[PDB]
Amino acid sequence: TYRYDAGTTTFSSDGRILQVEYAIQSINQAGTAIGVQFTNGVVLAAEKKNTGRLVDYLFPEKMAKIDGHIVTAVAGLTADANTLVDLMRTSAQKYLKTYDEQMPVEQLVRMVCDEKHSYTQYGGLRPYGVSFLIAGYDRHKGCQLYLTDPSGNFGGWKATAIGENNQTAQSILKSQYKDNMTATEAMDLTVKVLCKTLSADKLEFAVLQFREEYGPKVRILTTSEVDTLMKRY
Amino acid sequence: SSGADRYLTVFSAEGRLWQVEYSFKAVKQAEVTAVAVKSKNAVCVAVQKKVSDKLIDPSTVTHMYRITDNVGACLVGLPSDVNFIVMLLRSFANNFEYKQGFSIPVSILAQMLSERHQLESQLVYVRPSAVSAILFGLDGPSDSFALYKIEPSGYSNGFRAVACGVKEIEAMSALEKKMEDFETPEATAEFTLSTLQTVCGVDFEAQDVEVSLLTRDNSKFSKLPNDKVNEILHAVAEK
Amino acid sequence: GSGYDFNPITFSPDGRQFQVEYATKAVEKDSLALGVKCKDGILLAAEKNLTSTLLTPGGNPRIFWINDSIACATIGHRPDCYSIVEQSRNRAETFTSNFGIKITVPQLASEVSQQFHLAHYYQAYRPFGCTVIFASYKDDALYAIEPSGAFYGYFASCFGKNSNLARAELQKTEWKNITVREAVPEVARIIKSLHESQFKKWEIEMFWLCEETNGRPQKVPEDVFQSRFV
Amino acid sequence: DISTYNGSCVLAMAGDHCVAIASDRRLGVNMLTVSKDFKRIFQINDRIYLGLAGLATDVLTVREQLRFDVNLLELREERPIDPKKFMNLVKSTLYEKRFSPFFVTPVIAGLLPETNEPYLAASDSIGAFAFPKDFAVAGTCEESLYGICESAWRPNMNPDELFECTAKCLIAAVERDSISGWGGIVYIITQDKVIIKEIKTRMD
Amino acid sequence: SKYDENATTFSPEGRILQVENAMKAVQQGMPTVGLKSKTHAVIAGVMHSPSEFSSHQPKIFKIDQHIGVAISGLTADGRGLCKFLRNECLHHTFCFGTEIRVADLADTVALQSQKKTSKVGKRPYGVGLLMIGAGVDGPRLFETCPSGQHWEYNAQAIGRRAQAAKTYLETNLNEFPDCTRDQLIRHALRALNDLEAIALGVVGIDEPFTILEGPELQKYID
Amino acid sequence: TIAAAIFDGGVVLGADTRATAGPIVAVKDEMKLHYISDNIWVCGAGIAADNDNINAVISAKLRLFQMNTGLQPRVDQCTNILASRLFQYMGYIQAALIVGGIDFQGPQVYQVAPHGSFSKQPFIAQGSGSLAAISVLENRWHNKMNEHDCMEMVADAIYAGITNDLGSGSHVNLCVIKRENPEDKQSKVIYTFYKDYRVPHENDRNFRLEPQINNIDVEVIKTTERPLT
Amino acid sequence: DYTRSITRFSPDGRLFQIDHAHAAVQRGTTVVATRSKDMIVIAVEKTAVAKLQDPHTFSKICSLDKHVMCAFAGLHADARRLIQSGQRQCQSHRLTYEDPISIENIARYIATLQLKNTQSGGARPYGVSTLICGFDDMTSQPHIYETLPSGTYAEWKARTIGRHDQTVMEYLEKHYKDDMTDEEAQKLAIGALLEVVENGSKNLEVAYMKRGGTMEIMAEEVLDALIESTK
Amino acid sequence: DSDFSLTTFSSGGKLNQIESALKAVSLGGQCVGVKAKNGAVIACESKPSSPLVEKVTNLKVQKINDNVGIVYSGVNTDFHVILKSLRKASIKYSLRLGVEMPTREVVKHAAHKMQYYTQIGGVRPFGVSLLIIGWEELGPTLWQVDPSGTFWAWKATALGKRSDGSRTFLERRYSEDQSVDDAIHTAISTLKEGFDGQLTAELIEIGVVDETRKFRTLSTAEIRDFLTE
Ligand SMILES: *C(=O)[C@H]1N[C@](C)(CO)[C@](C)([C@H](Cc2ccccc2)NC(=O)[C@H](Cc2c[nH]c3ccccc23)NC(=O)[C@H](Cc2c[nH]c3ccccc23)NC(=O)CCCCC)O[C@@H]1C
Repeated sequence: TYRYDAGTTTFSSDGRILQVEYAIQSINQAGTAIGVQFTNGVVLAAEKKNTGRLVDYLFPEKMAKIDGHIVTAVAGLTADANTLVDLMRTSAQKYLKTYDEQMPVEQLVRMVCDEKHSYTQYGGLRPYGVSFLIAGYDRHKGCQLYLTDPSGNFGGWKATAIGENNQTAQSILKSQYKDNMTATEAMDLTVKVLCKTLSADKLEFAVLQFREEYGPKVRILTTSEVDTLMKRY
Repeated sequence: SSGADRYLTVFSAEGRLWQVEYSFKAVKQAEVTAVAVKSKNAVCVAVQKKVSDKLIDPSTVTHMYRITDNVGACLVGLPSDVNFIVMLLRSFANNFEYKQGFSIPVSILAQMLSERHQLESQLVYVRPSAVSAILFGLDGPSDSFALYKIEPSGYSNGFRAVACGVKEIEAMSALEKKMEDFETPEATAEFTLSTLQTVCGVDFEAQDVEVSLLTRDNSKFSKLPNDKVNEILHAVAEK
Repeated sequence: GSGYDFNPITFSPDGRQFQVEYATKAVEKDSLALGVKCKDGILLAAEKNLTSTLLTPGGNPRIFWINDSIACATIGHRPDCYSIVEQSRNRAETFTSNFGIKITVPQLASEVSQQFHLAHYYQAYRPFGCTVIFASYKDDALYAIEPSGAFYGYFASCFGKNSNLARAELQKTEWKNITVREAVPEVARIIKSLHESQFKKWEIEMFWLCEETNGRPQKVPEDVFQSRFV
Repeated sequence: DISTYNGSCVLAMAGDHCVAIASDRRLGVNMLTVSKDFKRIFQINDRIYLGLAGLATDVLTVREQLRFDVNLLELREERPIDPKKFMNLVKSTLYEKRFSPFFVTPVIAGLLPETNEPYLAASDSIGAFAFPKDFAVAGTCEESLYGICESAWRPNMNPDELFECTAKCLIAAVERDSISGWGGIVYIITQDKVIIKEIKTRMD
Repeated sequence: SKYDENATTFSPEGRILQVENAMKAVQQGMPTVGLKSKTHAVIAGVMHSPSEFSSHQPKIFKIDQHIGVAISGLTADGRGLCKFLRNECLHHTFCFGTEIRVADLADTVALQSQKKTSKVGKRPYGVGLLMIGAGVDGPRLFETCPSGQHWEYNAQAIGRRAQAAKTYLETNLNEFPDCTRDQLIRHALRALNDLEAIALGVVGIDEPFTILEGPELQKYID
Repeated sequence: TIAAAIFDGGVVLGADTRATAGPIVAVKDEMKLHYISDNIWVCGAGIAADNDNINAVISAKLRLFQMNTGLQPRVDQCTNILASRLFQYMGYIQAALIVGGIDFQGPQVYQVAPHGSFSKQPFIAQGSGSLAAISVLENRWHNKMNEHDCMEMVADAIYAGITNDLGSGSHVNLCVIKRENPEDKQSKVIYTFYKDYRVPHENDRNFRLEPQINNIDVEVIKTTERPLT
Repeated sequence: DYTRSITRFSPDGRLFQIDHAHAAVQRGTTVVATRSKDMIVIAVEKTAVAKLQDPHTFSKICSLDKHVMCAFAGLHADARRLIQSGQRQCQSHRLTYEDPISIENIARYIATLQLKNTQSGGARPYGVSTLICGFDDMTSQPHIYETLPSGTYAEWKARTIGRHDQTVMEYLEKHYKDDMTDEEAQKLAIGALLEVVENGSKNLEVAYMKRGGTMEIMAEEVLDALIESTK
Repeated sequence: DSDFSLTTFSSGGKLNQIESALKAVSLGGQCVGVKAKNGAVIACESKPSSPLVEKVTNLKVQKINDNVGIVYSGVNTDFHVILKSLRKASIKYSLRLGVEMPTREVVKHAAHKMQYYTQIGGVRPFGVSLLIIGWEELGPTLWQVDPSGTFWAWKATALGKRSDGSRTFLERRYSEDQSVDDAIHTAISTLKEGFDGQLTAELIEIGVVDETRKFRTLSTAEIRDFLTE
């Protein structure tokens, strides 16, 4: 009967999928996740959703390694973000299995975004209320950072920010982001943006770095590493 | 805010499944009360038997049901839902005996009914089956009388004594106030029928109540014939 | 029902299934059909208030064959009535396929109440606006399934318009102490007494499953009882 | 036959806190040598190596399905898969195809994460895993390796001695197996480094 | 009104308002009359004329060699029901080698429409049928309704203007049983007042079902 | 060679430890006795992977059953699940199993044939050495034999298979399902696994050329070392 | 599976969901496709990109096949799905028929995807208008089909989609010529987009497919030269 | 049709069915968790509907596998669904990988299932929040999984009735260097603050993952000892 159906995959008078717009709002009310693309790699830095003196910072709530060459930061619902992270990991491994090559970052982004968009356009199910900052490396586009939203729309960003106070982080990145940054410089910029738009415990970091011989490596900074990075700032 | 919470099994702003509680109300619409007492030596379930016409065959107006030869089920609630849960419990027991090779325990049958009520209270397209099920019987592996009560919510719990129906609250109060580790199956049956008679407020005759007294001598489920029920009722009237 | 009467799987705050009892009202609107378990058999009478005089007198059955030994009187939404009749025939056929024997009216009643219950238990279905009285003399069974799926065996079942007065009249007669042949005049008396004068031409479709029919569902011969009335 | 279609010779061996896993380098199409650069031993993780003896097809299919599985497990669990856990993963992968088995036999040579103990796990095509403490053998040279290693293996072989028997005990087997050989490669996984020594076998 | 949204929703008075809406669709169809005799059955229908230059859209259809249906309501629903009827006829001939009975086809149509009303998402057939068939069970006329029920009639009138035709049939109802095929066609034509717009399919215990239009019908227009 | 008999207070399962890759001993210390539950063990003949996986799957099924239902798995329950699973594979899963366990119905030994047939027997021998083992079991098993007598009998049956059957060899593993208190039939069903219960000395490698003569000279084409990271 | 009639007629005879998909297209960025006898030029307005946004490999222009260019206006993910289906279809046409898919055929296929979404229960319409252009053969005239969210497709001498479609289309009509050269078609598209772009060099991108060629993005230097020549 | 999500974003970007399920959790009986240095504890108020209830037949503190245990606050029946799913997932994990599912993997599976029911159509979210305790390489770990499928680790927590006051009480009374004994005492104290009337051993269930890495549900006797110690 669809009496209580919300018509999730239905346009609104303005031509917007209301469920996708509300998912975007949910993201904008979530912890800030900033991505900064430096010379060889990308620094992702997210605000943990679940913090407090009684919370145990054992795992990255928002940072999720997708593959040896791709890491992600989450803004919004960490649950459906985890679902899409599982799908992204499976897609990267399927690409590796098919081609014996690490999935190009844009293809993994396209896959997760096609999942999101399939939820926005078919099935009458709510969209994934998560925005991903997918940092990655591939031989084609070098090191990349992609911002993906619940609509399934993604774009490459040298630097960007999502979540709470994402506009302030974006403005700070515009003011201070420079090309050809070093890993240290980009980490400092991300820490500065996070602090200016918001504590090491609450914050989590992940540096993708491409070395010529070692390849692309994802390193999600632990509590102690993030504490050291914050104290450096 | 849409009104799905009050018509479907989705949570309301208070986090309540309104349809589950309304299925509790539908269970109480059965207009009958069942009192089950499980002693060390026996489990007696007595459910007052109401026939609305003299033209209805009384043998068909039942709330006691054979699920397996061992497991009985006193089902209180909407007669259609009671029939559905009788056949569902029997199918659960049959599937369990086929997969596992032995008769379903009352506990596992109660858990399977709880899972059905959980899928009713979680799947919005499935109604909560308005049946309070008192599953009972002698579990051979433990050689002890299992007595589980599964609510329309699916809230399944083993009970030393339980009640269902309209006077479930009063019957439960009487059970938890006067319960004992009765020494004989006759004592268990007397207590069950006395509790049911007291909470219902009407002196019962064998026709007016179905009694299943599963003992170790007779562990197979069976409604007590009206002569044994009459003897139990006389014993109740004896004191 | 303040919104609790549109979805069949929706309980009223009081636990009522409003769609189910609306189907029951559909049953109540229909002309009365009553089965009586007699000593020689079971007699299913069904009042047929011919809305149009052009209706074929020997047609528009309210009572249907389910088996060589099971008849099904129907009350209420005629589409649902025949849907349940065909589903009961299918249930009996599937029962024979699974078990090789003929289903019994109690067991057929349980299996068909399964479908009745599915109507208001799973979404996307409509409760069956019909009551079905399955009579079998082989089984000595007269089981009526109500739209809810509540099925009960009866000594004398009756559903439809004036079904309460019909039940009261059926109480006055010990059907199991009389044969179907001598129960036919009594059942016809009851139906005629409770018949509404709004219809001048009407019939009493009377089937019986008796020793005379060897338990077979047989429409009562017109010689035994003239169903036509004007 | 399809099991001998690609002649294979994989030989894991236990030393003193060090494992070896050696393989013939031949890719042969039955009696034809296609390549001498075929990789049958794959690093699963820093302390797990998988020598896949059998159909080069199934060697790559199972290596890449196991890489898929291990990469997913290490992403989800954020820790390297243990040699025992990878053995169970290989067993599951091979028995998932129980009715259409891979024509590959695995030989897992690893070091246990804590004690650095050698871990050998040889299985048949469908994951029936042995856990020899001395040596695991696989491939068309299976019986040859069994005999040579049964006589040759000694406890507590240091990485040098462990490599020496892996190489000798593999050379003897491949040089009796017509369809396997054409060079060998021995991965010596010790507690701190992996030494990949390409050994000269007969090229006939 | 609020209960008039689905064919699955009963109203508080135990009615399926969407079924009644499909019924009203049928009632707004062109006049269709059916008559039954001891040996022949006839369905005469005033074929709809959407325009003066449009040939009247056929409504008297040929289903089985001895069964014909006059569809009144949604023509596309009637055509889908006729495809279903052809499937049932084909399967009956396959199984038993004999022509299915119009009573059995009416039962299948009733079941199909009842299914269309017993499940959400599917809609009652806006079309109502007058199926006449002369088989082993004799000549039989059935009015199949969108609700999923059929009525066996000696005679019937459906669609617009149906009241006058129904009254005329009632007047001569007791005549029809013994009336000759030509007499039955004439009764159908009289009961069904619009000539070219009127088709008339006649079947008999012996003769197959055949449709007469205009000139073929002139011998009986009288 | 696998076997399992019932003694007074429990079941003694036993198995050789040889697994054959055709005519060659693939494994000399293979584990064929597999824990299904604390009260049920299954020894297995047939395809090694088939036995391993069927035993693991039924052990997982009964572990789930005991976790959810809280009930001790029954030997007849384990046997029924194994028989149904082996039957749905029409004998393709070549696992000739002996399920030995204890439940409320006492100690039970069942055999489950690969095709899904099953049977409760006081003593069973299955595998290529099943006939040599079953001779010992036939001539030694009696009602209400004690734990040690049944241990020795089942070990001697496995050893008969080891000695006489080429498909059987190496050691005799035993498992003894009993109750922690023989007097109490409601006492906890325990199992004691005797790994290498018999290690036939005459089956040990008697000789070994310790200074292994070797004239194969290893020539290293390439050596590359990497950190173990 | 979900099969709600998302797209349904309104009492006035309009499919309001198609109208909302058109609104989504309008909120999309402007594309202009122009044709010269031996060239097809698609000029798309780049969305306002900050200094922090990578301007490469995110153009609305795409190649459905070596002979089929595509550009879109509207929801980027809807258009991504349409482009994926269109490329799969071009390869499928090559598989079924040795011939490359005709521009009419591929435009029909994409418009039929949009039509199916307007007809499929539980499927939202594609909020995407697609300018699908190319050459059927070497001797075939260049084609520029425009497929709308409604699933209708029509060939155009020159067309625009997205925001400012009115203004860009008016410019095209005022400045179109029957036999424009490659340079003239490039200038037409570039000026038509220049009228409604804050910046010429930055906000504007161009991709041209010459006869017997594949999709070809304009060089920034050549694009700037054409922009300055137009102005 | 069924497969339309009844959990959908509202105008404010909030899944209102998620908040409704969290409310159901907040009326679902106080459950506490406390991470010790050498273990973790999940206690919970288990006040039966009646004294006639048999406690062991429906326990809120449950074992998912040998190393992971779980308690819940919320709807008992869909907690049992989640628990069956988690035990099945850990059994599948053991079958595939030969070890019990890691604590974090059990938590991620519970979170995935809850998120699934938050996104698929025809279903409501699970009305339970789970406190899952288990060990990991770095130490004991308490985890909370919400009806939304969002999981996160905790040092101490309360989920059910009066869980805000209980969480404040844990903030005040929880310390990092607590032992398993002290964690159990802290959990009992938190339950006492969140419970009115006499808080006895029969009214609470305690599960503990201790130095042994294994989850065990403390019996009523152990709980009595802790109350009286
Ligand atoms: C006494 O009678 C004993 N006999 C032997 C043969 C045991 O050694 C059996 C029957 C035994 C059962 C068993 C159970 C659990 C673990 C191990 C062994 N059977 C085997 O060991 C089998 C024999 C076999 C092979 N094919 C069939 C078909 C029907 C019946 C029996 C068999 N051996 C195997 O399964 C091989 C094991 C193997 C081979 N290479 C290996 C390397 C490393 C580890 C294990 C290896 N596998 C195969 O032959 C491949 C089968 C592929 C099928 C698609 O036990 C009783 C007690």
